[PDB]
Amino acid sequence: NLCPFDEVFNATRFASVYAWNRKRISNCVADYSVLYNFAPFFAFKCYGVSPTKLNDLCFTNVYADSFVIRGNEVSQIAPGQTGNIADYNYKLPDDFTGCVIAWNSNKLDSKVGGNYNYRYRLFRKSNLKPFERDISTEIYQAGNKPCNGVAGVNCYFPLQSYGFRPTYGVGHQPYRVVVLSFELLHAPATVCG
Amino acid sequence: EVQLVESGGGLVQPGGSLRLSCAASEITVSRNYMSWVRQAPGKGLEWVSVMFAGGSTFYADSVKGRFTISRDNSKNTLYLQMNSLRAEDTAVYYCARDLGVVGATDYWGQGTLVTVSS
Amino acid sequence: EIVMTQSPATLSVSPGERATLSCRASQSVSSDLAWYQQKPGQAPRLLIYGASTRATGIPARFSGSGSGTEFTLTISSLQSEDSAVYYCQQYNNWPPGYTFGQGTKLEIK
Repeated sequence: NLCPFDEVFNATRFASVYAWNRKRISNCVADYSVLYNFAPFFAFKCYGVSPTKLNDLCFTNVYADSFVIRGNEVSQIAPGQTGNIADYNYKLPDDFTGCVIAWNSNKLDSKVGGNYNYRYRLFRKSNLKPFERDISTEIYQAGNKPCNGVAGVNCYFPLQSYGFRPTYGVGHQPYRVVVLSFELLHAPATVCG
Repeated sequence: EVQLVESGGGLVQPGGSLRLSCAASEITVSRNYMSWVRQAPGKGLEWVSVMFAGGSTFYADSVKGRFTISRDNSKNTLYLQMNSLRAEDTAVYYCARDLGVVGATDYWGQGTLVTVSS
Repeated sequence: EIVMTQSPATLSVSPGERATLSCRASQSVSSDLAWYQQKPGQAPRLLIYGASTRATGIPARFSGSGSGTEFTLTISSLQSEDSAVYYCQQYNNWPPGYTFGQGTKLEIK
């Protein structure tokens, strides 16, 4: 009766930090025996709940949010932390209880031709509200028109590639990150064991 | 023409305060990553501060805790308050709009000298 | 904090020939770089951004190359006005970060 968390982390299809991937877990027995106890995990940390207590902790629903970021930016996924990825791309609330996990994917997702298929966000008009999916295809600009009729000036496109390739140092090796959010409102809590 | 013009440059006694201001034209600043740079007489350059398009600003470590960037968006302008100017901070300050991987810093300011009593 | 080192410090070449300036990084800067030409008396001017992409307008006489920790700028035919100072700026950390070089003074004859 175990939840599909196993697949969630091992599906090795993670999309982008741009329009991250989500799953709404419910009605199962969350083991955790592997969670934060498997070997190649690099960083795992939760606020408000201890891991083992969590393993005995129980909730109403679950939200899993997987994405891919650059290694030097994992420190920006934190409550109210400020930077680029945590201000215009994906921003977690201030009272977020739960844990994040990050793996140095310096081998699984990189190609000499440039595993830059994903285009992260670099131009946004205003800061993000917590958990606000903002996948969009527009032209950030300065003057009257967007790049559809202008070029050079006012011709910006927020989706910029990463360009992950093996010569890159650790600070630029793609870290895969997965964040778990336990909701406790009206909880005919259906998940502990 | 597209430009950044500066003001506030001058002389002030150590420990005193000062405020540099930057006005722009044919280009917006509120939605433009702005960056103040400085240059000591005869030396290289060093990034001093940056303000984003959402307001979350950042400063270098050498001047961390003492300088504060702000901007009157209503009339398209930037500002940088400095205080407790010590012997090091005598330099010429430049205003800049950096794009990065999509065009590296390009539009800059005429500059503004900031020296101290001695 | 990546420390950049330019070379050589000074250069005096006869008019009309080629010129070669090296800028050396201390870590992996991949192809994230730029070159500024600050003619003495006003603000710098961007010449070449990214790895070797020539900024708009910038005369084709300039050419950038290199990758990783070592980069080079090359000038085809120095004209009388090319005498100026040049700086290589790296930006592997973009929001908020930049790290400059020591600059190079280029003159003619």
